[PDB]
Amino acid sequence: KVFGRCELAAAMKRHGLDNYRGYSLGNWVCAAKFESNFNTQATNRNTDGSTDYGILQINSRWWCNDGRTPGSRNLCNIPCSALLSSDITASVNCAKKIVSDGNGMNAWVAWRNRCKGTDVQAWIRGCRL
Ligand SMILES: [Cl-]
Ligand SMILES: [Cl-]
Repeated sequence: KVFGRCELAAAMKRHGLDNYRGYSLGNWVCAAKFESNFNTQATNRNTDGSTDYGILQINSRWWCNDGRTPGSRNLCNIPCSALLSSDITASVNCAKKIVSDGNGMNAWVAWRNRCKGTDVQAWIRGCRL
């Protein structure tokens, strides 16, 4: 599923990501835009052999099992395919674990390089939330 910007903002806020661990909603929408272009089916191989999955490009080295990543912890206890569903619950629940583990949203490379320090609240402007 390719989400609309405001459609994704509303789903993220329903799951409680708005100001989760201090990160306002626009941070999460900005991160999803540049990680996946709002596409739940997005998959991208990483240089280290792992793969990133779903709307928030969650990585198979630590967080989900895809059966082909060597160092694979599966800390969210899910198959990586679960992160590709039209329902974003699994991705949100796993992202909450990731963002609570020390470096916050810096775990998302696209967030650090393209959202951090910018006007992230632009990503929810015009949305009825
Ligand atoms: Cl929209
Ligand atoms: Cl992509």
